[PDB]
Order: sequence, then structure tokens, then C-alpha cells
Amino acid sequence: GSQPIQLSDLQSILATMNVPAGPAGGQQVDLASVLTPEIMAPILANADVQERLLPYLPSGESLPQTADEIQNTLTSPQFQQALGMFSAALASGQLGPLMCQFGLPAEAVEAANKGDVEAFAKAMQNNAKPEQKEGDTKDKKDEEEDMSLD
Repeated sequence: GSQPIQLSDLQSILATMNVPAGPAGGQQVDLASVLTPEIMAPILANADVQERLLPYLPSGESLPQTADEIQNTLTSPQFQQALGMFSAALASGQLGPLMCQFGLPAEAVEAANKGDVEAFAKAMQNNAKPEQKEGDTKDKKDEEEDMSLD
């Protein structure tokens, strides 16, 4: 014959199906590792979110009333406490439309509406640092198998 070699073997692979992706393990993420006081200050300085942080006022009772406060504490007990409370407030209460009332970033409202801090982290991460390099290396390869005559 023409020696096609079994055939059936390369047919068995065509019985494969497309399986969905797994969530892996979504739960929490440290926002303070990417969200700096420079980002959180203008947002937490809004009365809209402050009002929602009232039932979650950080240790000390007196929460950062202005952006200068948050930008001063940097990553001190005040910031880490406020970060946690803010994360809880948006997750349970869901700020959603409140974020758009002050004209805050879309990344914030998307996450705050769902109450998902992971989506917020990813959005902020990629917003600040975009992934761009490109390295396909394809096309114009071919084989020229038949080409063997001179």
C-alpha cells in the first residue's frame, strides 16, 4: 500500500473534548502590596465611602478625614487597618454606584459592585503595569519538503 501506519491511533485523539477552566482558588489578596496610599487616599477621602466605613471605623475611632492623613501614615497601623475595613465594606456592602458618584476609576466600581477584592487587585495591577512584550515567533517557516531537486 502507501504505508499510512495504523490510522486508528491518530483517530483516537480526535475523541477529545474541551473542558472548562477551574477557579483554582479565589478568596483574598493583599491590596496593600500594590495599592499605595497615593491611590487609596483620594478614594478614602470621599464622604461617600467614609459613610460606609462608619460601622467599620478603624482602631482609634478617628479615621483619616483627609488624603493627607492616609498619605502620611503610608503603611502604618492606620493604613493597614483602614485597608482591611475598606475591603470588607466594599465586599459586604458593595459600594457599586457610589463610586461613580464621585467619578472614581471604573476598575474600582467593577470590583466594589461585586464585592470582589481580587478583581480590584488585578484591575489595578494591570492598570498600573500593563503586560506587553510580544513573542509569537511564527509564520514564514513552512517546510519545503518536496524541494530537494537541484
